[PDB]
Amino acid sequence: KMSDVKCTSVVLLSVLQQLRVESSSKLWAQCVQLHNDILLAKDTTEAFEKMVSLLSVLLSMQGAVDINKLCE
Amino acid sequence: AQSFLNRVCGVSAARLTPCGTGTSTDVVYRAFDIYNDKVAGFAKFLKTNCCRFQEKDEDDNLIDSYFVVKRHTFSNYQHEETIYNLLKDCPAVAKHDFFKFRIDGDMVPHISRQRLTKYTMADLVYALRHFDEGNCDTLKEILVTYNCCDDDYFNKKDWYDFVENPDILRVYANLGERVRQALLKTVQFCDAMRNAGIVGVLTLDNQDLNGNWYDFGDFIQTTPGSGVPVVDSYYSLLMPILTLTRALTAESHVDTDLTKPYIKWDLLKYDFTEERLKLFDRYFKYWDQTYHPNCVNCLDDRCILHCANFNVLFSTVFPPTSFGPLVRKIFVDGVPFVVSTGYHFRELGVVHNQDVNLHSSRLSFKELLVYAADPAMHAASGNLLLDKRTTCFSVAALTNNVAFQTVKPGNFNKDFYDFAVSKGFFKEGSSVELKHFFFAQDGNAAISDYDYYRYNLPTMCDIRQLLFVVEVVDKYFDCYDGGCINANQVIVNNLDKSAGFPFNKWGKARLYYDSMSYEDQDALFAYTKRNVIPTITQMNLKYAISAKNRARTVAGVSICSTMTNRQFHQKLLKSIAATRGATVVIGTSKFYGGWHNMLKTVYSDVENPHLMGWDYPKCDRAMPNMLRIMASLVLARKHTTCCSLSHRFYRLANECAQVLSEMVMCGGSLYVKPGGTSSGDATTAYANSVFNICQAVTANVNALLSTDGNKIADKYVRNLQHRLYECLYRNRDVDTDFVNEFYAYLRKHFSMMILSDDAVVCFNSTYASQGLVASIKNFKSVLYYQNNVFMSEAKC
Amino acid sequence: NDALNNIINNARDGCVPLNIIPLTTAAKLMVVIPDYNTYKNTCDGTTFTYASALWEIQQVVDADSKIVQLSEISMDNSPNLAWPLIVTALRAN
Amino acid sequence: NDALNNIINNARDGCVPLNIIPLTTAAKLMVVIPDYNTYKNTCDGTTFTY
Amino acid sequence: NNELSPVALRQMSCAAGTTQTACTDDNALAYYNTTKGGRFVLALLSDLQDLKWARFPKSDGTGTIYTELEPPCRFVTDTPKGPKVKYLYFIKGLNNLNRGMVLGSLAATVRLQ
Ligand SMILES: [Mn+2]
Ligand SMILES: [Mn+2]
Ligand SMILES: [Zn+2]
Repeated sequence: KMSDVKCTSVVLLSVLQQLRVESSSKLWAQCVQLHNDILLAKDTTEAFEKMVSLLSVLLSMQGAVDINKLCE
Repeated sequence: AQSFLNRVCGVSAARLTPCGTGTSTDVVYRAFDIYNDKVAGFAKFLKTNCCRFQEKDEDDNLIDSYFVVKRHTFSNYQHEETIYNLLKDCPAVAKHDFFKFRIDGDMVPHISRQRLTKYTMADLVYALRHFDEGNCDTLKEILVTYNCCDDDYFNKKDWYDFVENPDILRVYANLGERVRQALLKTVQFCDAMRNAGIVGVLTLDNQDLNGNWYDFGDFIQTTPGSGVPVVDSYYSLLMPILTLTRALTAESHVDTDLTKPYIKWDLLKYDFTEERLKLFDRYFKYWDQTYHPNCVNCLDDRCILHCANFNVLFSTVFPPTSFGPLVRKIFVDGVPFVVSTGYHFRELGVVHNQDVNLHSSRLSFKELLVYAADPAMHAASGNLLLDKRTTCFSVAALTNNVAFQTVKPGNFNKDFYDFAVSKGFFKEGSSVELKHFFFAQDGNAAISDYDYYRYNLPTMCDIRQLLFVVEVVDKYFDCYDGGCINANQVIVNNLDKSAGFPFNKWGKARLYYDSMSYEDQDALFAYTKRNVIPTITQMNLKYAISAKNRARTVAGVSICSTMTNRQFHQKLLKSIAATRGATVVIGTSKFYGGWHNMLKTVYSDVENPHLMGWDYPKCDRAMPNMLRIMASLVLARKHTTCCSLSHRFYRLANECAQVLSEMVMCGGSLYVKPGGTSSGDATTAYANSVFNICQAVTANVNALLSTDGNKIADKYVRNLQHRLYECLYRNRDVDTDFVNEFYAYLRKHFSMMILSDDAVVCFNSTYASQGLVASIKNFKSVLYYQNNVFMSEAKC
Repeated sequence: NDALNNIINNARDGCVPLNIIPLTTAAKLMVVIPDYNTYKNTCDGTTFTYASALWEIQQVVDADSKIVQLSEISMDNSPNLAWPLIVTALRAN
Repeated sequence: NDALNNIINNARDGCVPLNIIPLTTAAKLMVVIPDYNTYKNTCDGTTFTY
Repeated sequence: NNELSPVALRQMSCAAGTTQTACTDDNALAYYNTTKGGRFVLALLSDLQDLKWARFPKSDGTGTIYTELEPPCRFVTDTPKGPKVKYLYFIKGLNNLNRGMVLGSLAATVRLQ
């Protein structure tokens, strides 16, 4: 579970970097901090909260289609 | 009882409070610098012939002033009284009071030194050089009794650390003026001894922290005006404290007083040769070794190191804008150019290029490469940079906007991870869990990691100790062979690697190893033997998997520096990485039983073996420039025939101007590298290896010297310690016999396995328990006083 | 080369340290500021003094390389700006 | 994950965050509710479930 | 207890002069040191007022080194033979510790006021 959430944080920051999030210095710095703290986290509660915070960045943009990517 | 107190209070300061038990002595654990025909070294002893009476201020307030009255034999009493009467007129002498006081049935002579501090200069030097956070009470008392800090400062954890809480530098700097006053009083005392015809050896334990001198029980009298104060051990042991406390901080003032504005040196002024000589005469007047402010004039590499140690101290006074490349306007095709025709090193002094063309017709390839690698043109053609993110001296901004480089997150391997979790991996509570990741970094990460060079401080090394550690390290680097190799004999792995700045704009190292013929490369390499080529080192963010979120940075050294350093060092480096069973295990494979061979060679002949590895915190960032220069000189010890003394010195100057104090190109702008290892140079691993061996040898030397030689049961180790002190602070030339003996002793009892700052030592445990070998605390103390870091024992 | 020759010809032998050429003869100064607390100390107002010279700001940008006006550098408006602020100034006379 | 699933479903159908959602109990959150269905499903009185 | 130099040494008999081979047969009191790397002369002591160069051969015989001397030091020593007014000379570049050893030996083997 903890390894799962860390790997999801890795892939989420990968897709954020692919979406030119690094063009926003504040947003990219916050994303980097969240991603590095998830990987350094020891419990699956703080890590999951930071994962929600990081995913909010992806959900905050219109560059990714959320309905299409949810094929289940 | 009360009569003895009144006798001590002779004609001044009647308000004394007995620290002992009346007319009895006061046993203290002080640090001395003894050398008397049986026992030698610099260790903490137990003084048992000393009565201390601390003066009190008005209204019964204790003050830092003690009347240290000691009883001694009649002959020593009268001898000390006579020599003091010869030296009493000197202001830098403790007020001695001589009297015979009847104790039981005889008038036992007494000597009352007046207005002494609780701890001597040796106590401060020992506390700063043999530091131990587990028990450092003398250092705390010294810091609190001189308003350096409060007792509440020590309640803060890591108050002593340099990487954590850099304010300890400011705390130690408050001892700087006191140490400088002690230096001035030492110079005055040496002048008094010379004029009065008193011959003796100055030691830190004979000078209190105010600066006044005492203990004349070992001085001898000669004809007045011909006296000689033997001060090598004193100054040598004080040298690490001088830069740690920044003792010469007052010299950057109008009247050398800490109440005036900083002396506004001429911006164009870079020489400072006269200022360095004036500083040396003011603080090291009787240092009986010729000091060359410019290291071009030094005799050999040992003299280069000796004078660079003084230059380190003296460069803390001069403005940082006066160091770096020395540039002048030259004309090519009649068009003016701004190129570096010299360099002003903080350690090597002023160095001028010998093949300098103020006018030229055209430059074909070699001068074009030199001027392209030269930071002179880029800095002159760039915008002035004031980067407040870092304390490092910014130079210029080459582009109109700052480049913020980020580190991408790692690319996931979902297939492998799913296969692993399919095989029962990464279970909740499994002993194996993912701890290594490609940690991402934001825009202001390259500059943030470059600011870690703030941990590189100007460090003055114990020169009489460093000159022996260098000989021991050279004995370590003896089985190898090295020297100059031609351009056709140079092996370059991965020619498609980046070539520094600005050569990365046009191609990799393959272009510059293909565009330059063997004669072109040989001409460029011979140019560096009589010229200095400052180079731009590009700071590159490392994109690799690690267990630490801190950004990793590697130094991209220019092809001009790397190509010449290859021709200068690669023979020795290949010899080092071709030797098996040696202390340095670079080039020794861990495969095919090579790891077993390495470990068996580590367990060579240790009688009571333990394994001990340590850590250098911020090794490439906090390594003193003196130790990097020592590393380059040890690597240059193989050039006895291929290079002249001028050639070796100019190669060292190129090393210092390219990989030690070069212009770093972090982001898109130039900065000044204060020092440390530019861990991207052609000798990174091997220079770090010789640095590691030097640190280990220094720790062993400090363990031997900071050991009670009376309590050393073995008669061979005791004599080894005595001769170690002799070869450090008494012998001036290399004692190759004792250098070999100490090298063999280290190999037998402190066998090492050295890579680039990673080391494993199989040490004699029963010797390190007895202080005959550095266990871990000597390493911690050596890092504290000679690396400007606190080596945490949890990393060892 | 005007100020460059002014400082080169003023040298003892035409040789000067490199660290002073941008500090004396550079027509443009770039200041990188990590926070507003360092901004108010260094680059206060539309003109400021540094390196024994007077510099007048012509452009301020953030790490995003977006032009940010001087009115936006406020105590309350600081968290709304990317913060390595890069202020570029010109030499005054 | 319940929180991740909630925010993902909201972004799929209804409200998306207008900024990084905080985890401290002092900072604020801005969302974009596009119709009454998500407004009723998420908001109830002075409380907003997200 | 930092002693100056325990178990010091004595002086040898050798010839010196004021310029190169100005030594007729013998005029000096050379102070030697039996260093492990070879015999080392430390100081000169002559009745003549001024000396500049001395010729003390090494143990090899073929190699004779001409030693440059420091400006003379003048003093009076009270010996059992009455006044012995010698002039002290130090070889240029001598260490301060060697000077201390030489002075200690001179003051221990010769009576002083
Ligand atoms: Mn003493
Ligand atoms: Mn004594
Ligand atoms: Zn060579």
